[PDB]
Amino acid sequence: DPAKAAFDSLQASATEMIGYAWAMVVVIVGATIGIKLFKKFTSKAS
Amino acid sequence: DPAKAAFDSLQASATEMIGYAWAMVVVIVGATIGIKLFKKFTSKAS
Repeated sequence: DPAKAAFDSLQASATEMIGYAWAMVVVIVGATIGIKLFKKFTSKAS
Repeated sequence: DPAKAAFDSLQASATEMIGYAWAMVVVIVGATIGIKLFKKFTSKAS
């Protein structure tokens, strides 16, 4: 009874945090791959 | 015996009292174990 409510609130907080994490990852990985492709295509085009 | 009546009343009181004590212990122990398990499972799940 008091414990069910507690667990429910914890799960909700964790769901929001996973949401923020996905947002950050996208921006960092975007940059990394961007730079990689730039270096690659510039050199092949000569 | 002058004392026979006295002993019977003691017997009766003791029976009732044992009854009350069992009720209290259940409630206290319920709480204690409840809190313990909450702390344990929350941390393992995280």
